[PDB]
Formats: sequence, C-alpha cells, structure tokens
Amino acid sequence: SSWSRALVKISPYTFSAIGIAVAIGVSVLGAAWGIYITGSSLIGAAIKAPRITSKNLISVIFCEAVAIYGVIVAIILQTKLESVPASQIYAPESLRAGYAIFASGIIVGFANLVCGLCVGIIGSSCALSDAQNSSLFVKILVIEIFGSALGLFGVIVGIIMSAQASWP
Amino acid sequence: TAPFFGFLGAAAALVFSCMGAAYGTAKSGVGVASMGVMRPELVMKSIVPVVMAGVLGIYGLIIAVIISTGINPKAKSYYLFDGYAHLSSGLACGLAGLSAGMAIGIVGDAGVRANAQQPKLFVGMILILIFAEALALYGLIVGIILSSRAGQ
Amino acid sequence: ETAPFFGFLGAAAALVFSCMGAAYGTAKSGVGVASMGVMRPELVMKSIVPVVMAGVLGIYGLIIAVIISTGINPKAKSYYLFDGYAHLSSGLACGLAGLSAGMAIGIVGDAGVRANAQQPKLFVGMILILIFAEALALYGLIVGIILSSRAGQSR
Amino acid sequence: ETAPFFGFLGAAAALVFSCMGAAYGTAKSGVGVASMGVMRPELVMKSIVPVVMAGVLGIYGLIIAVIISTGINPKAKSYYLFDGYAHLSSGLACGLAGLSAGMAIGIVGDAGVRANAQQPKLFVGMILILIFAEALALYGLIVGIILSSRAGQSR
Amino acid sequence: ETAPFFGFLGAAAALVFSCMGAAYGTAKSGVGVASMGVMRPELVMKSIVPVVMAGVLGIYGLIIAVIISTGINPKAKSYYLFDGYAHLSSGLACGLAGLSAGMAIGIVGDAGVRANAQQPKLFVGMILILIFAEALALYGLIVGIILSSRAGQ
Amino acid sequence: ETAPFFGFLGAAAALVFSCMGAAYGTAKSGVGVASMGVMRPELVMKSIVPVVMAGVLGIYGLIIAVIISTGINPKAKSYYLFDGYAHLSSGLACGLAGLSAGMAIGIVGDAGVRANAQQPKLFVGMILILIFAEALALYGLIVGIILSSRAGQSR
Amino acid sequence: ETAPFFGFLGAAAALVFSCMGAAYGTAKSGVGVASMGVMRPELVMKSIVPVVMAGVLGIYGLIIAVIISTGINPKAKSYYLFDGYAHLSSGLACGLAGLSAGMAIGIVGDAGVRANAQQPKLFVGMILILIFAEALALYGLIVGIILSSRAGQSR
Amino acid sequence: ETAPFFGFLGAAAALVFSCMGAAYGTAKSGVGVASMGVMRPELVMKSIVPVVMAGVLGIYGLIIAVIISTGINPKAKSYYLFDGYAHLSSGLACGLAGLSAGMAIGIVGDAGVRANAQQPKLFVGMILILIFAEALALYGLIVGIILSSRAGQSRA
Amino acid sequence: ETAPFFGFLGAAAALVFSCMGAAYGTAKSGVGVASMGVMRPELVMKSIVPVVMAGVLGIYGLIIAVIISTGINPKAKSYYLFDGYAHLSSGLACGLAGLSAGMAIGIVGDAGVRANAQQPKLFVGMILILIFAEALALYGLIVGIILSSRAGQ
Amino acid sequence: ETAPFFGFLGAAAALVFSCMGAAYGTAKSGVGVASMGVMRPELVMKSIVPVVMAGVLGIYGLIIAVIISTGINPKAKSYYLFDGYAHLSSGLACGLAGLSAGMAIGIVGDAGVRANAQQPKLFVGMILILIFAEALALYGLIVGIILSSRAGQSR
Amino acid sequence: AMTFNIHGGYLEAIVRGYRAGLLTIVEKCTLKLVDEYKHMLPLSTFLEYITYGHMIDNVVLIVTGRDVQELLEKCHPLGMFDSIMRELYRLVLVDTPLAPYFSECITSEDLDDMNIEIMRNTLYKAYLEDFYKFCQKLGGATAEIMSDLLAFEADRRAVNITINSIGTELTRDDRRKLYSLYPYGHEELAVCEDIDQVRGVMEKYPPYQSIFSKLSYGESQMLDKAFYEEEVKRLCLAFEQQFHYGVFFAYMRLREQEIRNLMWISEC
Repeated sequence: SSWSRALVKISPYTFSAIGIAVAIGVSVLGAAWGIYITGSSLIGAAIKAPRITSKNLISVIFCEAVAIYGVIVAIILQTKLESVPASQIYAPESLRAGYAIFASGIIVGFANLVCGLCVGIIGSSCALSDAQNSSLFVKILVIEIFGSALGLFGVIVGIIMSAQASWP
Repeated sequence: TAPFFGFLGAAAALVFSCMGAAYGTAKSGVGVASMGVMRPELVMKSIVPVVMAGVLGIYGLIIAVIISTGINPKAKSYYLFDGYAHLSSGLACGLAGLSAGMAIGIVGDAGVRANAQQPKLFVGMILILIFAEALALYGLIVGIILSSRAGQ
Repeated sequence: ETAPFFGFLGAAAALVFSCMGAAYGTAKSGVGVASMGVMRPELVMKSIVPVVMAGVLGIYGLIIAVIISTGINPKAKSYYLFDGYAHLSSGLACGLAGLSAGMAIGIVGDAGVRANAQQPKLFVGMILILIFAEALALYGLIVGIILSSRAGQSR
Repeated sequence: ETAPFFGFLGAAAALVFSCMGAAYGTAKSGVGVASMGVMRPELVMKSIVPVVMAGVLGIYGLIIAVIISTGINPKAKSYYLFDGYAHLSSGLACGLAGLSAGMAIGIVGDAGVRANAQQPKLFVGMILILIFAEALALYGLIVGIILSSRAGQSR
Repeated sequence: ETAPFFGFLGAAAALVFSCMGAAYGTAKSGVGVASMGVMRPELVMKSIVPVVMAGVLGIYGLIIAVIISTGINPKAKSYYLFDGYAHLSSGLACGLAGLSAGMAIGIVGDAGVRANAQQPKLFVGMILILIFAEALALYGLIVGIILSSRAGQ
Repeated sequence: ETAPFFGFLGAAAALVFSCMGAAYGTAKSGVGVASMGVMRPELVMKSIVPVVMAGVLGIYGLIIAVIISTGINPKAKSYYLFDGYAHLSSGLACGLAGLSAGMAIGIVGDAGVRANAQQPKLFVGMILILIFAEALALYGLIVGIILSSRAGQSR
Repeated sequence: ETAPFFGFLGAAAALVFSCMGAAYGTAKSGVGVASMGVMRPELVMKSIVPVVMAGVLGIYGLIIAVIISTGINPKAKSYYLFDGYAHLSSGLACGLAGLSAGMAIGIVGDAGVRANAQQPKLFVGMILILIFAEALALYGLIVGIILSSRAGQSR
Repeated sequence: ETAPFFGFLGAAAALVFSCMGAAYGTAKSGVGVASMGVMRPELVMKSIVPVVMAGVLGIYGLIIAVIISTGINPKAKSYYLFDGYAHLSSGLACGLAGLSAGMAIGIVGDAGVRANAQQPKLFVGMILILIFAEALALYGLIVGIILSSRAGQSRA
Repeated sequence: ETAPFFGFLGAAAALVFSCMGAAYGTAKSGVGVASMGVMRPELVMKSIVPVVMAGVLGIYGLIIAVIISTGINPKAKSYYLFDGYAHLSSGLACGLAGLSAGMAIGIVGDAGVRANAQQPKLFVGMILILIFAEALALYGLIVGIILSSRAGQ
Repeated sequence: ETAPFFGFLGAAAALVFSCMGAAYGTAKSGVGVASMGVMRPELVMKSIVPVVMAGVLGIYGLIIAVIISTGINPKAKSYYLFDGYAHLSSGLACGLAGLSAGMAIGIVGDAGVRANAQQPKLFVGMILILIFAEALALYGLIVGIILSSRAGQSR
Repeated sequence: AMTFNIHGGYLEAIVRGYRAGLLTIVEKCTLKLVDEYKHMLPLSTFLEYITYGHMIDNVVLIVTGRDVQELLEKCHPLGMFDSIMRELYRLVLVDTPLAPYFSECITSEDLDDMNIEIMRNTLYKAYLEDFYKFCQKLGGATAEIMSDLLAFEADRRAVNITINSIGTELTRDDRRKLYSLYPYGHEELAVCEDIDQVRGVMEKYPPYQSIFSKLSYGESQMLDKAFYEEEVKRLCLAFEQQFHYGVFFAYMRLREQEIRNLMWISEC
C-alpha cells in the first residue's frame, strides 16, 4: 500500500549519472577481460613466433577502440545531460529523461562488454590456430574485424541514443 | 518515467538478445579457428557464418537506433497496462533471441567440426544454421509487432 | 489499467517460456543429430528432420504471442482486473507447458538421433518420439493463448 | 475480486507442474528407449508405453487446467475470496502431484528400459510398476477436481 | 476473513508434499525393484511392496486434503482467522511429515531391495524398517488430524 | 488475535522437524541394517536397536508436539500473544532438537551397526553412544515442558 | 508488549543450537569410537570421554535455557524490551557456544579416536584438549549467567 | 530507550563469536596434535601451546564481554541511544577479532603440530608464530576497551 | 542534506574496489613471478613489471580517492543530493574500472612470468601486453578525473 | 541523532576487516614457514618477516580504529548526520583495503616461503614484492586517515 | 567453454602445441614426452591419470621382487615417477592411486604378481584404480573416452582370460572381476567359456566392434592386445583435437602412440 506508492519516487539525477558512468565502467571491464584472454593466448604460443602476438595486438586494438567508444559515450553523457536544475529535479519529464539515459547506458555498456568478451574468446582461438597453421592469419583477422565491428555498432547505438533527454 | 522505462526495456530486451547471440558468434569463431587449422578454404567457409552472426548484431543495433528515434514520449502516453505489455513482449522477444543465438552457436560449432572434416552434410549444417537464423529473424519481426502495438 | 497489464504479461510469458524450452530441446536433439550426420551422410538427412521440427515448434510458440496480443484488448471496455490476471495465468500455463514438453522432446531426441548412427530406423523412431512431445508442446502453447483470448468476457 | 485471479493462477500452476512432470517422464523414457532400441529394435515398441503414460498424465493436467479456467465469469458462479483461493489450491495441488508422479514415472521408465535390456519378465513387472506410479496422477487430478468443486460452492 | 484462503492453500500444500514424498520414495523403490528383478525374479515380487507402501502415504495425504477442504464452509461458520490458520498449519504439518516419511521409505526400500538380494532374513528386516517408516507416517497424519480437529475458534 | 497463527505454526514446525530427523535416522539405520544383514543375517536382528531408538525419539518429539498443540484452547483463555509465542517457541525447540538428535543418532547407529558386525562389544559401545545421544531429545522435551508452563504463566 | 516474541525465541534458539552442535559432535565421536572398537575394545572403552563432553555441553545449554525461562515472570515484572532482550542475548550466546563446542568436540573426538589406536598416551593428552574446549564452553555459559543477571535492572 | 536491546545483543555476540573462533582453532590444533601423536610422543609440550593460545583468546573474549556487560547500567546515565549502538560496535569488533585470531591460530597450530614430528628445532619459530598470531587478539581486545571507554561521554 | 553521506560512501567504495582489484592482480602476478623465478633466478630480477603495475594501480586508486575527497568542501558549496549522488556514482565507476583493469593485468602477468622464463622475446611481449593493460587503466583513471571535474559544476 | 553511532559501528568494522585480513595473511605465512622449517631451520628464521608485515598491517588498522574512536566527541558537535557518514565510509574503505591487501600478501608470502627454500637469491625480490604489497595497504590507510581528518562537515 | 578463456588458456594452448608437434627410440621419445610434461608441470588431472597408469606399470615392475632400478631408469620418468615385495607395493600405494588396488589383487606381493598370469591380474587392478582416478575428474567427454578405453581393456582382459588364463586357473568370476562403469559390466564376453566362443562375444563389445574388423592380430592375442585397433582409433579420436576441453591425456596418448610407431618401424 504505502510502500507501493513510495517505490515510484526516485531521483533522476542519480540515474543520469549512473547511465553516464556505469556503462563506461562495464565496457572497460569487458575490454579488460578480453585483453586478459588474448594475453593468456599469446603467452601460450609465445614459444614459436610473434605473428600470434600481432594478432593479439589487433585484438588489443579492438579493445582500445571499445575503450575509446566508452570514453566518447561518457563525454556525450556529460554533454547530453539536460538542464535538470537542482531545484527542478522532481518533474516527471526529468524522470523520463533519466530513464531514457539509463536505458541508453544499459544498452551501450552491456553490448560493449558482450562484444569484448566475444572478441577475446575469438582472438584466443585465432591465436591458437595461427600458432598451429602459419597460413591461417587472414581468417583470424576476419574474426577480429567482426568483433571490432560489433563494438563499433554498439558505439553507433550509443551515438543514436545520445539524443534522448527531455528533462526541464 | 514508468512508461518510458517500460518501452525502453521493451527495446533493450531485444538489444540484450542480440548481445547474447554475440556469444554464439564467439563460439562459432572459436570452432572456426580449429576448422580452418585443417584448411584455409574451410577457414573462409566457417568464418563467413561468424560474419553473418555479427551482421545479426549490427541489425539489432539498427533496430535499437530506430527505437531511439521513436523514443520520444510526448506523442503517446503509456499507462500501467501499456508499459507492462511493452516490457513483457520485449522480454519474451529477448529470451527467444538469446535462445536462438545459443542454438546458432551450437550449430556453428558443429558446422566448424564438419568443415574440419570432409564436406559431407555441409548442406544440412547450413540448413540447421539457416533454421537458427530464421528463429532469430522471427523473434526480431515479432518485436516490431509489439513496438507498433501502442496507444489507445 | 491492471487487467490488460496482467493479460499481456502472461501472454508474453507464454512465448518466452515455450521458446526457451523448445530451444533447449532443439539444442539437445541437434547434438545427437550432428553426431549421426558426421557418422554417416545417409542418416544425416533423416536426423536433420527433428531439429527442423523443434525449430518449427519454437516458431509456433513465438507466433502464439502475436495472436495473444489481441487476447487482451485495452482499447475495449476494462473489466475487473481478475480477468486480466486469469489471462496472465493462462499465458503462464501455456508457456510452462511448451517449455516442459519441448525440453522433454529434445532430451529424448538427443539420445535418439545419437543412436541413429547405428540403426537408420532409429532415426525414424527418434523422430516419432520427439514429435510425440513436440506436438503436445505446441498444442499447450496455442491452447493457453486461446484460453487467454476466450476468458476475457468476465461475465 | 481476490478469488478468481487466485484460482486462475492455481490453474496455471496445475498446468505448469503437470507439464513439468510429463516432461521429466518423457525425457527419461526417451533416453531409455534410445538405448533399448540399439539392443533390440523389436523391444522398442514395448518400452514406448511409459511415454504414453506420461503423455496421458500431461493431457489430464491440461484438461484439469482448462476446466479450472472455465467458470471465470463472476456472474456465472459464486466465488468468495476464500473460494477462489481454494480453487487455486486445488489446481496447485493437482499439478504438483502430477509433476512428482511424472518424475517418478520417468525414473521408473528408465529402469524399465534397462530391465527390457534384461529378461523381459522384469519389463513386464516394470510395466505394472509404471501403471501403479501413473495412478498417482489420476488420484491427484481427482483430488484437485473435488477441491475445485468445493471452491465452486461459495457465498 | 481471508484466513480460509490460507487454510485451503495449506491443505493443497499437504496433498502436494505428501504426493511428492510418496512418489519420490516410490521411484527409488521402483529402481530397486527393477534391479532386483534383473537379479532374481523371486526378489521381484517382494520388492513391489515398498512402492505400494509409499503410495499409501500419498493416498492418505489426498484423503486428509479432501477432509480439510470439506472443513472449509461459509454455512458452517462465518469467516475467521483462527480456524483458517489452524487448518493451514495442520495441513502443513501433515504434508511435511508425509514427505519426510516417503523419502525415508524410498531410501529404506532401496536398501531393502539390496538386502533381499542378499538374504531373506534381511528382507524381513527391511519389511520391519518399512513398517517403522509407515508408523512414523501414521503418527504424523494422526497429529495433523488432531490439529485439524482443534478447529474451534 | 494473531497468537493462534504463531501457536499453530510452532505446533506444525515441531512435527515437521521431528519427522525429518526421524526420517534421516531411520534411513541411516536401515542402510546399516542392510549392510549387517548382507554380512550376517543372524547379527541383523540386534542391529534394529538404533532404528528403534530413533523411532522412539521421533515419537517422543511428536507426542510432545501434540501435547503442546492440545493446550491451545481459544475458548479457555482470551487473546494473549504470550501463550502463542510460548507454544511456538516450544514447538520450534522440540522439533529442532528432535531433528538433530535423529540425524546424529542415525549416523552413529550406522557406524555402530558396522562395528557390531565387526566385533560384539561394539554393540554395547554403540548402545552407550545412543544412550548419550538421547540427552539431546531429553533436553528438548525439558525445554518444551518449561515453555508450556510459561505459556500458562501468561497473565 | 513484544517481550514474549523475543524471550521465547531466544529460549528456543539456545536449546536448538546447543542440541544441534552437541548432536553433530556426538555423531562424529560415535563414528570414531566405532572405528576404535573395531580396532580394539580397550579403545572403545576409552573413547567415552567425547560423549561425556557432548552431554556436558547439552546439559549446560539446557540449564541456560531453564534459567532464561525461569527469568520470565510477566506477573512480577512489567513488560519491558530490556527484560526480553537480556533473555534473548543469553539464549543466543548459549546456543552459539553450544554449537561451536559441539563441532570442536566432534573434531577432537575423531582425533582422539584415531590417537587411542595410535597410542594411549596420545589419547591421555587429547583429553586435556577436550577439557580445554569444555572449559571454553563453560566460560561462554558463565557469560550467559551475567547476561541473565543483567535482566535485574528491568522490573 | 530501545538501545539496551542492541547493547545486550552486542554483548552476547562478542562472546559468541569469540567462543566460535576459539572452538575452531582448538579443534584444528587438536586434530593436528593427534596426527602428530605416536610419531612424536615427546612433542606433548609443543602441542600444548596452541591450546593455551586458544584459551587465552577465549579468556580475552570473556573479559571483553564482562566489560561490556558492566558498561550497561540503565539506573544511572540513561542509555539514551548512543550507549546500545556503542556496545554493539564494541562487541562486534571483539567477536570478529576473536574469530579471525581463532582461525589463524588453528591453521598455524596445525602446521606447527605437523612440523613437530620432524626437526623439532623449529619449536622456537612455532612459538613465535603463535605469539604473533595472538598479538592480533590482543590488539582487538585493546580496541574493544578503547571503544568501551568512549561510552560514558556520549551520555551527555 | 544526505548528499555528503552519498558522496563519502561513493568515494569509499571507489577506494575499496580499486584496492581490492590491485591486490588481486598483484597477488596473481607475484605468484606467477615467484613460480617462474624458481628455474632461473637471473630472469626473476628482471621480473619487476608486476611490481610496477601493482604500484601504478595503487597510485591511481589513491589519486582518485584523494581527488574525490578534495571535492567534498561543504564551505565552498552547500551541495545537493543530485551533485552528491553524481559524484559518488562517478567515483565508484572509476574505482570499479580500475579494479577490473588491474585484475585483468595481473591475470595476464601470471602467465607472462612463465613466458618470460621461457625466453626474452616472450618477456618483451608480455611487457607490451602489460603496457596495453596499464594504458587501459590510465584511460579509466582519466575518465574518473573527468567525472570528478564534472562533479564541481 | 544516531548517525554517529553508525559511524562508530563502521569504525569497529574497519578494525574487524583489518584483523581478518591480517589473520589470513599470517596463517598463510605460518604454513609457509612451517614448510621451510621442515626443509631447513636456517630458512625459518629469515622467513619470519611476512608474519611481522601482516602484524604491522593489523596494528595499522587498529591505530586507524583508535583514531576514529578519538574522532567521536559529544562535546565537539551536537547530533549530526555527516559525522557518522564520513567515519563509516572511511572505516569501511580502510577495512576493505586492508583485508584485500592482507589476503594478497598472504598468498605472496606462501609462495615466497616455498620459493626461498630452493633458492635464497629470489628472497630479495620476494621481500620487495611483499614491501610493495604492504605499501598498498599503507596508502589505503593514509586515504582513510584523510577522510577522518575531514571532520568539520558543518560550518 | 568460457572458463578456458577466463583461466587456464596458456597451459591448454601449450599442451595443444605439444600434442600437434608430435605426430631405445621409443624410450627416448617417452623420456622427451616426460620432460615436456615436467616443463609444463582440468586437462592436468587427465594427464596426471595417464601418468598414474604409466606409473602403475612401473610399480608392478617394482612391486615384484635383477637390475630392477636399472629397468625403472630405462623407462620414462613419467612412467617411472620419482615420488613413487609387500613393502615395495605399500610404498608404491602412496602418491599413486593405481598401486593400492594392484597390491590388493596381489595378496602374495611379488608371488601373486608373477609375470606369467598373476602380474596380469595385478596390473588389471592397478588399471582399475587408475580408471577410478580418471573418473575422479567429475566426468566429461575426455572421461567418456577414458571409460571407453577402460571398457576395451576389460574386454581384452576377459578375452585373454577365456583364451589362455583358464589354464592359468584364474576363476571365471575372478577373471571377470580381474577384467574390471562400462568396463565394470562385461557379462556378454564372459558368458562363453570357450576361447573361440568368447572371442566373438568380446569382439561384440562396442569398443572392440567396428575397430578390430578381421582382427588377424588383436582379438586372437592374449594379454591386452584384443583392442589394439580400438587403441589406434582412440588415438584417432584425439586427432579431432577439439579445443576448450581436457586433452592433455589425449596428448600423452598420442605421444606414446608415436613412440610405439617409431619403435615398430625400428630400422627402416
């Protein structure tokens, strides 16, 4: 009863800040996990030659691109913040803007982390294969480019979601 | 806002379905590495499904972009029933999409094993992959119905 | 309103649960189907069929949501919320029935297709066994949406 | 108003749990039958009976669910809050009893397939064991129907 | 008021839990009986008994649930809290006791299938153990019945 | 008021926990008895003693729970939460003590049955151990009696 | 007021936790004693000490619970939160100490059962460790006495 | 006015956690000593040390509990609200320190009892490790005393 | 109002998370280095990159915490629940990112130690990988710094 | 009103977490030192250093807790919310950092104790690694002290 | 399979590279494989179980009793584990899960482990304990392959029993027990007492079936040579080299098969 009515009320600015920051944090975490997987793969096959190291460097470049996308998302969220006056932080329009910003951050960061993990696993398998067969390098680069394209698609989704806020 | 959050979740659920299918794409690529270890033609053949799976996620991103374009809440006011309907339908679509992505990853691993071996039922493996992709497309299409099912 | 909200929640739960169970069964049966196909291409054609059947059952379960979208009518007169909760219950029952029966069908079809490598007639037997539960899954999933559409009168 | 929503949810639970029990039964029976067919393909037909029993239990659960879903109209029958909750209870109890019966029937069916690999007299005995196990589903359905009728009696 | 709702829910829980415990025990006893029949058809006949003994618990639970459902009636008395609470608690106790007894009966049934495969006096001891488990189930059912009979409020 | 809820809940919990502990003890004792009978059918006869002790402890817990429950008479005394709280506490304590005692006594009885199959004086040793374990049930009964008295002490 | 809910809960919890710990310890000690008796009857006779420690812990827990219950005098003492709080604290301390002592006593009993077969001097020494654990439990019980005496301020 | 419930809870919890940690450490040390038994019967003196450390930890816990109980005097300086929470904080700190010390002491004592059978020249090192471990419990007792000290000032 | 409490909690969580991540990474890297140094002590002396990365992570966490603490000036700004909530969330996200980066870097260095023990080429490769990980950590630190700057407004 | 009470609770939790981390590190170092002493008594004497480091970390945590306790002063300011909040945050951060650093240093020392026995040369680098690990905790303690110094929240 | 990416990737990659690298002389190859394993020292548990079997062999060599130390040194240090007569068997039981079962089977120590027939039963018990240790990997596809190999070994042992060990007076129930989930139950091959009759039943076993084929060499042979073709097939099972799983034992088996092939080639 009373708790049900209470649950509705929330502070939009906290949600906006969470959308600004947690998405970048989760993207960084996913990129770190992918980089760790790639580093483990490179350590496994460092015995033979550094071509697998070059492939892992391409994977790390993809992770750095994901990190740059997260940084750009954070900068946009800093810019995308509505007027949201300290006094006027209770309007339903402000709540809608906060919900939209939180949805944008959730869609961005989670997809970025999933893409980073996928890229890390694919890069590990690719480094193993490149260590196995010298010829097979372009195929590995294809999977790396696919992971980078997934990250770029997530970045584009964040860019589209940038124009969401409607707070006063 | 509760209706804004409901519609946003309705879209982000299919978004998370695409993100989950990215895991099946990763599994397909992992299998593709071993498949192409045998031969580079098999490498290209197995890599193509990974590119297709990534294109599926790109399409999901495009759908999310369309949702963001339509995200304006001034045009339509959504009540408790509307928000609940949108969120539930989106969640069902996302669950279907994630399940399809997992099945696609399993089928991709099996096809990678087959390509590592002789061609044999490569057509059958491609048919199974096409069935998984068709399930994913059916989920994506069913998402549009709930997206358009709003208003008085 | 409350009744359309619950009705739609149950209708979507129908599709979600049915699709989850059907996909789990599809993966289970497809493991054995791929094993049999790798064993011999002759059994591959026969063993391919159960995977397509499971996929079709899942697609039907998903499509049942589109039909149930008209089961609850917010644009129509709002009756008591208990009618919408009844629609929710019907949808949840349909989803659970589809999930359970599809999972069972696929679990059986896993070993059925896997053993089909030895005997090709085992592929036919496994197809029959899998269909025996896939039909029940699809029937339950459809019947739940049907009940959700029907029970909306509320006297 | 509390009555019909609760009772419908109970019908949903009935269908869900009956489906889950039939799922366990069918999955176990199919897993056993897949191995059984490899040994003796002729004996595979005999082992199909537990699958039929599980399907019958699931059909009974679905029928009970449809029956409970019937009568949702407030004017059609008197439904006090405790009466609708009693209908919910009937549905949930019948469904859970069917679920447990189905799981036990699946385990017994796997054992019966193993015994079919063994001397067929053990399979004949396991058939009676499976029938005795399946009788529990009918008992639970009867109890659920009786309690649903008592719930229908209301003021 | 709404307490008879909870009482009916408790009776349903009694039935469901008793059935679940009894059927789990029956499944274990059936696995044991299948093993015994694979071993010796002579042991097969005796090993059938624990399954029926377990199912007796489920039948008793169903009967108790039916009695509890018959207990709830608006004509008999107006809605009240104490009677519904007592009925729900009695049902919960009966169902929990039945489920525990069924699990114990199933474990004892598997052990007794092994023992009958070992020796006949071992089968007699297994029958005694099953009798003790049935006595425990009967005690739990009687306690639940008394608690339900304490329905005055 | 709500005191009967707590009292009946405690009465139910006592019986439930006592039954669970008795089940655990009986299962362990039955496993030990089966092992002894397989080893030596003649020695199996004496091996039933720990099972009898566990059953006696379970019955005593059940009897205490029944006695505590019978004390609750709403017509006898007006609504007072003290009596219900005391009854609930007595039930909970008695049930927990009975469950722990049953589980421990079953484990100890299985070990002692194996040892008795090994050596004869081990039977007397296990009997002494079980007599020691009975102290938990004795303490539980004493606590239940004290709480029942405190229930009447309410004013 | 709310004193019965606190005091009764504490009184039940003390006995429950103490009985559970003592039961686990006695079960471990009984398993060890059965092993020793299989090894040698003299070790079986010696291994009685852990059972004595477990019984002492159980008796201490029962005594603490009895003292707490006797502290409950609603007729003499006005309903205060502090009065029930003191009893709850005493019960919690007694129960936790009993459970910890029971677990430690079970471990020590298994160790001493091994030692008795290993060497009589080892068992004689481990008796000192068991006594130290019992002394720690007694210290906890004594702190429980001060906790009970703290209730004197409330009236 | 409801603070004394929290104070009594903290006072009980301190002793409970300290006793639990001491019991765990004592059980570990006893198992280790029994394992070291027979092989090194002369190592009874060495095996006695961890039991002594566990007893010391238990005694420190009991002392902290007694101090906390003495702190709770509602007759003078009404407990108000800070007294109960301060007592709870002190009790929690003491109990946690006791549990940590007991676990560490049990592990180290098991290791030392294992080392007792062969090369007993490391008895001095084992005793040093045990003393360094008990230093944690001593620091916890000191912290609890310091916390209990501030209790009186909050009355104003 | 309660904004200073939220900001202090956020800063504390940031510091704790950064410290925990740095500790985990340092522990993994140190275990790997100790394992690798057993074979050839000469290579062990070169294995100081784990110490360098651990120190870098710790310093970044401490700097972030100090910056967040400096932002808490009640005399300068009366502050608002919005501003405090924003600052706390920003700091917590920065700390979590630093912790994840440190854990990943330590996990990589664990195998990198054995790789360096194998050959110097693997050593310089692991050095480059750790450099990339430290660059990611520095990017997270810069993001946290920018977020703290935003808190001033 | 009661916020500084929560601050004092957090201050106590700081020392609790620091003690837990120090105890874990000391246990690991003790296991390693026991192994080294089994190897050679000479290595045991040089291996005491990590235990001293863990004790120093624990002492630093205790000092931080004492400083926090000194921070609480009724005569300083009236009942204020920020005093509890800042103190609790500082205590929690310091305790978590200390516990994590202690666990990491314990693992490192456990590895290093085994490492040093085989080769004494690597002990120099192990000392530097442990020093860096302890310095991380020292930096965390300084950061926590900064928050404690941040006391004048109001006016 | 994300667990491999999360941790253990480097060791798995190194093991896979060592496996792919390998496709008197046999002793040298086994010593090189042992050195590679030592340098390397999930899949680790499987490699440990394979080494446990190879050490059960060396223990049965050492439990008996002739330059036994020299013979152990000639064997690979993986097979001749450094950690390692009734006293000899008891000492071998420590650090080796396979040895205690061999000691249990050999009640008379060396006498009950005679190389003629008794050592066969002792090594069968040792292999049963090694299979239990492999099963202690909590299952898996590699565990399934190990179970299939153990079933093949049990069928070969039963076939060799019914062929020749009947003259050695090994009891049919004991020989079936000596011949070891799947290896445990082989009543079909033990139903036929006659050597010719039991050979067909043993070949009817799924591990023996479809691999031995004509089996001019193999099922006709005694000891554990009946499933020789099935052993090569199981080696070809490792030729799949499916990643993200435990194949260290498969790598060791492939290296041993390569060493055996090199020995069989011998000169030219």
